[PDB]
Amino acid sequence: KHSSDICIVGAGISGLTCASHLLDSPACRGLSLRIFDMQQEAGGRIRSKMLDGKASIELGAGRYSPQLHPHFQSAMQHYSQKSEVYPFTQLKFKSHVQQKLKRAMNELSPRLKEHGKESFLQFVSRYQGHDSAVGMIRSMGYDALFLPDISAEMAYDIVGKHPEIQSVTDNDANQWFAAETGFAGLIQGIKAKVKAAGARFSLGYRLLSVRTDGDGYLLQLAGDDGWKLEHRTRHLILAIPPSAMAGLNVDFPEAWSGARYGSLPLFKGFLTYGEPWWLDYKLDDQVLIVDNPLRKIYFKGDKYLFFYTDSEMANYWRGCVAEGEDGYLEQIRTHLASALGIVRERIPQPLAHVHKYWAHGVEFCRDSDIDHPSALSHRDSGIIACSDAYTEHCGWMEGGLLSAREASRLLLQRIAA
Amino acid sequence: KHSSDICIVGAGISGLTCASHLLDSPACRGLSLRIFDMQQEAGGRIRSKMLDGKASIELGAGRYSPQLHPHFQSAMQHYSQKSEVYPFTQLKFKSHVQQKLKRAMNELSPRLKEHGKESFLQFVSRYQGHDSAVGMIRSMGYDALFLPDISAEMAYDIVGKHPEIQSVTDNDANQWFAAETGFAGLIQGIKAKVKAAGARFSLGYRLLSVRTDGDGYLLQLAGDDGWKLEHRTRHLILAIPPSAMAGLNVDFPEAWSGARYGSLPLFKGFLTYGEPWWLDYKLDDQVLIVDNPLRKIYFKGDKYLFFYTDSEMANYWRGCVAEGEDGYLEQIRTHLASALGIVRERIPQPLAHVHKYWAHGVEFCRDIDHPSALSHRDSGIIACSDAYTEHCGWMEGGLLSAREASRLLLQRIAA
Ligand SMILES: Cc1cc2nc3c(=O)[nH]c(=O)nc-3n(C[C@H](O)[C@H](O)[C@H](O)COP(=O)(O)OP(=O)(O)OC[C@H]3O[C@@H](n4cnc5c(N)ncnc54)[C@H](O)[C@@H]3O)c2cc1C
Ligand SMILES: Cc1cc2nc3c(=O)[nH]c(=O)nc-3n(C[C@H](O)[C@H](O)[C@H](O)COP(=O)(O)OP(=O)(O)OC[C@H]3O[C@@H](n4cnc5c(N)ncnc54)[C@H](O)[C@@H]3O)c2cc1C
Ligand SMILES: N[C@@H](Cc1c[nH]c2cc(F)ccc12)C(=O)O
Ligand SMILES: N[C@@H](Cc1c[nH]c2cc(F)ccc12)C(=O)O
Ligand SMILES: [Mg+2]
Ligand SMILES: [Mg+2]
Repeated sequence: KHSSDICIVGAGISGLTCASHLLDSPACRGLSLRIFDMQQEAGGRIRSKMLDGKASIELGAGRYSPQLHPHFQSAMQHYSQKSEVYPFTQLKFKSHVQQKLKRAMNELSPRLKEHGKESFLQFVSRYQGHDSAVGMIRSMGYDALFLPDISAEMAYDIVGKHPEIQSVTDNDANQWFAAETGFAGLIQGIKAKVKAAGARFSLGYRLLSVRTDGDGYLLQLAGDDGWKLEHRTRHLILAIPPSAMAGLNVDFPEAWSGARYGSLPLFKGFLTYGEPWWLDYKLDDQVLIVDNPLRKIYFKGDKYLFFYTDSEMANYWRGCVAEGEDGYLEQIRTHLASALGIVRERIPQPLAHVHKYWAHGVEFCRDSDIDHPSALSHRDSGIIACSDAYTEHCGWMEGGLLSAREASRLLLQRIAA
Repeated sequence: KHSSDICIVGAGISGLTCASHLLDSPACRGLSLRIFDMQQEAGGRIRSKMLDGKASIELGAGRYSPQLHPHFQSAMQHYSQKSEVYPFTQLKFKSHVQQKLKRAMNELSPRLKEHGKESFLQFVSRYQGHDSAVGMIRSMGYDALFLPDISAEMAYDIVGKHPEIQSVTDNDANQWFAAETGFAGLIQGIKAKVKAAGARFSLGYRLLSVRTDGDGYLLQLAGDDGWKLEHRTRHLILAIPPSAMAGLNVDFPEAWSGARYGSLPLFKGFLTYGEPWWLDYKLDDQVLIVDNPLRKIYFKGDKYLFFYTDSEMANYWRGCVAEGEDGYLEQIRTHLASALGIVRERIPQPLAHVHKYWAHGVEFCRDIDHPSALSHRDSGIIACSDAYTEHCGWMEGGLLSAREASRLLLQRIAA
């Protein structure tokens, strides 16, 4: 009827890579593959848009590194997606604290054996006081570094893996790339190749409950026009992040692993101008990291600028945008002036602008060394979970590519046995 | 967030017209007004696309009559919206059964005084065979007429108010019009007036709960990107349909009125082609009502064709799409061939195609001592909808209900 052998819920890069693997193995010749996604287009947190029509921007995932993301780089190669160089790898304008930051971290490196499981701010508060730790951490631009569930070990890692601040650790030799046409180009390639292998896509449907009926599973979905729908399937991968797994009858996270999980919100806003005015200030391809709310300001060539924030500072912008769009634009203009040491009259007004708020932008495992495998399995019901958070690269596309490969392994095992 | 004096939840023609009647008023001078809608664009069940860059199509409301719907044509003239003759007012290619229509319907009409509360299929199967009543009703193309909820008296009014079949009950006097640019032109016109007069819009936000708090109310809303949000207002209109009303925590329909409410699903599917092939059949600006699942088939000049079903048939099609767009387009093209009396291989395949399904397309009145807008027994929230009027299911109903709810809300402002 309305049934399938294998069903993947989730059409981000995790899901579509689980689809890509299964299709090639001849363990799946003549088997039926259905992919469901709650949105109307695949990608998940990869989301490329044409702004004004003149340029290509990344509302979600933006950059990758061949050092840290070789499986992603191989993917971009395999689908003939052309990469470009990502300029935002040094701060031209290192302030006094950003100066001190570099040395100030090679030196507490030892004490991470002793107290490295403290919070990152608890940790640094011992070098100088609370008030110097904050100035140091603020100066790095990523507010998540102030959370309590961010260990001081997790923190030395995060800054080593971000292009704008990597120079502060011994990860300063990592190259970074973005997509020419945008990562959605990769997503389309995988989609198209999975489609021609005969997987069937039902985009715009959202899973609500799962129950076992004997040899298989029985899914309750609700389309986005209200249409309820049910689907009998023999094998199921839930290619969706932990935050999404919480909202079902699958007893998550208890039936799946020992871990608890968390997430942070992220906010990006982009602005386009008539004239590229930041060229006078020699600013194309530069990143300021500031103490004001924009926190990280980027000038892409002569094309546009954008900023990028997280945690409390992402909620703050999602609040401001809710209070109407003209006060949001006027706060941006104010803070662009502070970062450039000028007065707001010399900042034009924009033509166009877009913004994106991700409630659960990065999801991450809260327990280090609890022995976390790439994909999870429901101990009772035998469902496979698959997400970047279940990996060493929580919060990276690479973590999706690796959870998917494991997740497609444990599936095939369930078939051939 | 912050607050507002007046809050309207809903940006269809009801809510947008409420906003209009209020900002027109001198009693609202100075007062702040906030509008919320869960969709990103205003309109509700008015949606106009412009598909294949060559024509404006209507995925919801598509026609009005100056005779049946006077306020709507006033609103059309009021906002300087051009109209055009709606072509589909008769059947050029009737079958055998749909001339027995006018002569059996206008002959079974004296019997309506004795069996008025009876459902329509019970009725017309008393004065003809059952399989002869199933052939006669289904010849009219609206599958809502096979339902116990809809009575034999409430059925003669649907037949005379719809332009494809109104000939069947002496009402060809009525004329039918569509918008030249589609009805979103109206919706944009009102919207610009209400924005120019200082109301602040918040689209993409969806109301989940209300709670009173003295002189005013506190509303829980959720953005479509997850962003939860809290808003306090002093006066509040819920300009949403009753299906939406039941989805909240506000004792509906109990604390509001002694009426029940149902709904019917609707489905429309549009198809555009490289060459306008149906001309070779003299089918342009024509409509065929057919037995097969397409039910009502429309040919817009030489630009596109579409088909329009309701009730179960609407659910037939929604299910078909759900099992893949390929099963659906080949289904359409099979039934298209059976309707024209030709082979499948002569129906070309379409370039572009769009469709919409309305889980609650029409919301109607279960009853008749009925006011045009509801008030809460206790809290004073006002509900506004086409479903509370003599015109259950027309844009006209939303205009009438809007007027009513403005006046109740102004009475609650003054005095
Ligand atoms: C602002 C931002 C910037 C980023 N920058 C980078 C970067 O530069 N480099 C990098 O490597 N990573 C980056 N990431 C992270 C990267 O985007 C993700 O890790 C990767 O896209 C996740 O792949 P995924 O398939 O596991 O998750 P997702 O993309 O979240 O896929 C989830 C999919 O499942 C669907 N879905 C969910 N739930 C349900 C349900 N209950 N029923 C049905 N369907 C459902 C969703 O619609 C979604 O399509 C960034 C993320 C954000 C938010
Ligand atoms: C297929 C179809 C064809 C039609 N053809 C015609 C025709 O030819 N002539 C005619 O007169 N009428 C026609 N109609 C009916 C016409 O569209 C409606 O009568 C009218 O548009 C409804 O107006 P409304 O403003 O009361 O509500 P709606 O148009 O339903 O708007 C309700 C609004 O409330 C919003 N909403 C709901 N719930 C919530 C919540 N919890 N939080 C926030 N926001 C919310 C919705 O987004 C929506 O914008 C047709 C309808 C359909 C479905
Ligand atoms: N890597 C993403 C964001 C990100 C990934 N992991 C984390 C962890 C964190 F604490 C903040 C942001 C992030 C980016 O910047 O493009
Ligand atoms: N007949 C209208 C809408 C409508 C109003 N009431 C009803 C009842 C019904 F059974 C079908 C449609 C309708 C149309 O052209 O779409
Ligand atoms: Mg996925
Ligand atoms: Mg409305």
